[PDB]
Amino acid sequence: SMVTQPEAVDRLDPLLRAVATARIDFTAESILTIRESMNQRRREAAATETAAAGVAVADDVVTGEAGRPVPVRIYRAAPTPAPVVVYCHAGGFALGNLDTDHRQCLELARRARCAVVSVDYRLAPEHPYPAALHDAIEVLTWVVGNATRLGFDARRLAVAGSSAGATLAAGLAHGAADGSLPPVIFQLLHQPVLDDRPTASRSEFRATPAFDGEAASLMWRHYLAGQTPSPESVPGRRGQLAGLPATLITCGEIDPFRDEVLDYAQRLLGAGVSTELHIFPRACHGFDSLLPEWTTSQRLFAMQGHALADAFYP
Repeated sequence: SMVTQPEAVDRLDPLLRAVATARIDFTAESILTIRESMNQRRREAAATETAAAGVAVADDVVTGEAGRPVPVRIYRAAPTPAPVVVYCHAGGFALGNLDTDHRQCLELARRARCAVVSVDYRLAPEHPYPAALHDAIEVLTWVVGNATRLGFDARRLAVAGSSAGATLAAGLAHGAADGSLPPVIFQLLHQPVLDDRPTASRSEFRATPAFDGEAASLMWRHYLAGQTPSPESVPGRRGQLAGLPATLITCGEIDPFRDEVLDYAQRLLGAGVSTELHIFPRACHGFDSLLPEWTTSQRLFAMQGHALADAFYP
């Protein structure tokens, strides 16, 4: 009841305030209930979105050695061979599927003139770290290994994500930098989850609408499942950032993840990584999902499109 009532709503744009009316509950029991309602709503909305965008969409599977595939959704908005982004959706490692960030994927493909391969990674708490990261790696390897047949330019591979999906994208970026994975020329990290260690903004925004600091604590617990955090599970704990791909990193200011975003951006810059950073005013976590037509959400999409397009078409 009162626990669900959100804090800091006065600090949000009135248009966003009208829809950001509830805190999330990120307990395991609540996660099950959210999956059902969120997935039903997003399935319904995704078809309308595809009809409007004019971006070709195809669902496929990357089937693994052990006999179950990782599903993918492939978005194509450029002729073969197209530069390609491997994308991981939001959802705090516990929620979502190919419909969750469908709008974001459509916007990236169209505006950056590229292909996007969105990863339907396995979810916590049932499949904690490193399951989703393994799935993302599997998809990235498949994208590159099959680039000719799929119509991709493997020399122009970017990684991208939102929130917990950006955590996974940052893992792919690290694998490319350390030579464990094929080269990656750009990473796009929208409102990324980066650090299990508490920050001032996590405490300040303990109870903001949509996502908050209390949920962030539960999120890390479900994902780690008792494993000790390390730079491999927690990108913000990586000491040396030199050699990571050029980065676009973005976040709303009324967001528990804001400070870890700022810390990470300063460290990327300090390490000599070319970094574009934006903090969007009067916006909470998930602003572009809550109100995708809002001028601020549109400015985010346009910014992302230009960042990728400049990387892909210098």
